[PDB]
Amino acid sequence: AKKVQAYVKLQVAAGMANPSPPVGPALGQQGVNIMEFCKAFNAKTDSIEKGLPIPVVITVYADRSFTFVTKTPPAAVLLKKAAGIKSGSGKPNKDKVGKISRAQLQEIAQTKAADMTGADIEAMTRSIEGTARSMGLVVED
Amino acid sequence: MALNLQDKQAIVAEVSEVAKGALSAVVADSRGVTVDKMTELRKAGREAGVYMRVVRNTLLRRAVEGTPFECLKDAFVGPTLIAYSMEHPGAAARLFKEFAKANAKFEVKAAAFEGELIPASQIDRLATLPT
Amino acid sequence: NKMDRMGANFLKVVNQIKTRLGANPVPLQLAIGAEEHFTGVVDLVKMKAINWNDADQGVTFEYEDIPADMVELANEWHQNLIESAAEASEELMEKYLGGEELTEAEIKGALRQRVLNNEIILVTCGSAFKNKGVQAMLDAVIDYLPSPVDVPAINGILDDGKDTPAERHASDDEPFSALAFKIATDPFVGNLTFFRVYSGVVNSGDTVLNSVKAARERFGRIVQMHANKREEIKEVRAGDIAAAIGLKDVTTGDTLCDPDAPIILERMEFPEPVISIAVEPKTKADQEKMGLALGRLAKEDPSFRVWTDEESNQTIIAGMGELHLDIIVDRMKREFNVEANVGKPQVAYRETIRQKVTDVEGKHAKQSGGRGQYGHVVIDMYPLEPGSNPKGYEFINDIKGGVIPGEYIPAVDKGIQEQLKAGPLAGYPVVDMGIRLHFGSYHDVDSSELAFKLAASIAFKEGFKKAKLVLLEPIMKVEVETPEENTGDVIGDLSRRRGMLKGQESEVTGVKIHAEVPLSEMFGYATQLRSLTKGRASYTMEFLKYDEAPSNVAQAVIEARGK
Amino acid sequence: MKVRASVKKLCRNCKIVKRDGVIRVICSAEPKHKQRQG
RNA sequence: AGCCAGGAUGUUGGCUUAGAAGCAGCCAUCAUUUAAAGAAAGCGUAAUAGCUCACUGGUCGAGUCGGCCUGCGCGGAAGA
Ligand SMILES: [Mg+2]
Ligand SMILES: [Mg+2]
Ligand SMILES: [Mg+2]
Ligand SMILES: [Zn+2]
Repeated sequence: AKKVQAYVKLQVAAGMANPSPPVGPALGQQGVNIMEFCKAFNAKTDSIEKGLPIPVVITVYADRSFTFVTKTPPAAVLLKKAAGIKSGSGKPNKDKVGKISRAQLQEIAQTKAADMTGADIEAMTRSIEGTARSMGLVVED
Repeated sequence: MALNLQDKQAIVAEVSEVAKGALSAVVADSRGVTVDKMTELRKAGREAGVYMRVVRNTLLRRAVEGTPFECLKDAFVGPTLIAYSMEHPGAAARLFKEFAKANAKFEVKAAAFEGELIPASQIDRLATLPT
Repeated sequence: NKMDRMGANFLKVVNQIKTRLGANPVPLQLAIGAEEHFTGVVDLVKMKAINWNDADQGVTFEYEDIPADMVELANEWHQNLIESAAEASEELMEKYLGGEELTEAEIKGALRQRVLNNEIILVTCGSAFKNKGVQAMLDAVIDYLPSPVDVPAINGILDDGKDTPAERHASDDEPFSALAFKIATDPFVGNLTFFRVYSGVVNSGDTVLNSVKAARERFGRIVQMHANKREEIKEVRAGDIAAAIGLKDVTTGDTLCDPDAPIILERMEFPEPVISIAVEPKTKADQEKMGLALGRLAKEDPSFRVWTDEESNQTIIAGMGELHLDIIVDRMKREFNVEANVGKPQVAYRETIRQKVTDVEGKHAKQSGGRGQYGHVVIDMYPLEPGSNPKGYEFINDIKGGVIPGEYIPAVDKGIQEQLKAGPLAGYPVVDMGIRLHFGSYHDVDSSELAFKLAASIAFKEGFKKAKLVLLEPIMKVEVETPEENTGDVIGDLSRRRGMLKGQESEVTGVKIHAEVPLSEMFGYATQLRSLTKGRASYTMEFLKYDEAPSNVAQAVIEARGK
Repeated sequence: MKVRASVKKLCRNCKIVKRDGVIRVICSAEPKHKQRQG
């Protein structure tokens, strides 16, 4: 009925499904178990982030099931796997904050234009460009 | 910063885009959702165009002073919130469809999506030929 | 009970029972009037209102005509009682739907059946302080609660179990079987064993076999009980609860029976103590008397355990609560008199290298001409990682330069144990030290091992000072369950302490929180938890791997003694 | 309450009222911001 | 001023990487998505929901907002 209903950002981005152990016990309100942890996410966690950050929206349903139009492959992962240097803020004014170039932007544009779109496909491309450039350091290209 | 000069300017700066393009829209302020409405206005900006000025400075007197030069039905008070999405390739395009489909879901209310028509006498949509 | 107290409502309590515990409850006796004007109760079978008399202390009562103030809700719940009782057999429901009113006897028997299988609980109302309702509850105990032979027999295992090992019908003819449910303390004989004879007969002086431990016990003085008071009885029949004087070894939950009876009964589980305290008598040399008192009180109560941890001299007291544990100390003050004040347990720290590696060495000029020998060793200290092995001592033999005599080459690891075993820094053991011998010196005549162990010791000492290694605290894996309303408060309390957290898990009847907390902190955590959760949380300790912690006490335990 | 000789608005929900001439601070969020005399 | 309400779905941030959560530490990061998006306001700040930094649209009919100087007042100001 109500989409998600519990919005808690306490889930490791991509990798292992439902990585509660690292995430910490402070968001225990959500009723996730071993039933909704490997239903749909387990079978579609390949073409988004293979070793990179791709936060996922649970989209829990009050219809006693779990399924929705899940988010497309993250730009956070696009600009972290096409870069090489996975760094960013915190140490952005001291050293490399990651790489950002037109190639990563084109990759994310041709990749993350399925569901993570905005006021244009090129607007989601500018989203990936902001998620790659505003880290604090960008490759010159 | 809705000052006198900025209003007198943006009234014409928003009448121009709807007098050069297609009809615009308006969306009230009743109940917007976090993603259900935000990504619906996203898809609105996506399909309608990247030049639409979704802002609203549609005061009744400002409209009657600036916009009412042509298509004087716009001068009528827009007593609801407004989000304008014009359309490039013809009249009654995807933006009008999205506005008409938003009056009942995926937004608060679209104020019936009356729009701007150059004839201003055809209540029916631009499908006059039966074919 | 306490129907006299204000706010009293039978209906709300019934609904709370249904909603929370899980049982579906059938009202038996409703209540006439409010809290102050509690005249009595009305039964839903005889259709009589047993108003009790105020002048005498509830002994007499007067039956009335169940006035019209409650003549519609009473009928409704009486009908619900009939319908609920009819769910015991098809013969009840078939006549019930036939339009005829069932007789009271079959209603009572069908209810007794439903109580026997535990589908429903029968709720009676009354106020002991107002001397009302007690006779009716005892009456409903006779009418509805089960007698020993009103259920099938108890089961057991024989010779590691069987298809049907024991189905002992409670009777005066079958061989004796029982269970010692409770142990008590008598200062004059030294024990008091409470037993229920499930099936059999035993008498004064009769010998029995303690089936679980396979030994012989003589029943010296079987007695019956009236609270503290004791009344001698010659014999105990089946289904009777009695106390056995003359038992000196039987623990709580041990089957006592004649030979060729069930070896093990189902009573094999007890809870785990949560609160752990230390105690020390004011005069320190009353330790033997205190130890005897603790040993007796621990043998009688299986949930109170006394283990004296051998790192320190402290006696460790474990219990279900601070109340429990202080009743166990003032009781010692009053009976088997000893005076003792409780406190906090001490600290069992360890050590890990702070990622420092070198090739340190040690050397003493042991020669001096006359002595005849000397020793030197070149070692290499390193850590592995915090928690990969159970055997913290790691040693990969690699001696190349100056290879020592070949009869005790692998024997240069046990001599290193006497430094790693205990006490290098402030009397606390060390974990994860790795030694790796490359060079040294000797002479193959009689290279004294005990004075070669001095070189290794001074090498360890030098490695320690140059290493600047830091203390490691004990940190365990607590796991707590709680209703999904106190999650915030429990997690806030762990966060206020220097506690890590691990698992975002929600059960169906609560939430399982997992947290890593120190051992010097969280003393008396359970009572604070009960306070902040309305006494509805439990926890456990899994003794997981130690973790680093910034501690101002870590150096205060060695700067107390200085260098 | 507080009878300090210098009352101030410690947060955003404090209001300055002048009952009986005396300048008071009344806070409709947390009662620890209640002061008496200007 | 009063009322009809709207602030991300790349965003456990690219993050002190065991996230500290579209509003802990934190670096800074319009982040198109705008009647709005600050990666920080009081609620749970460790987190949702439902009131919401900020901001505006719709209503609604004449003034409103803060500072600076000055006069005269107010509290601070309780003794035999
Ligand atoms: Mg003055
Ligand atoms: Mg004065
Ligand atoms: Mg005074
Ligand atoms: Zn205040």
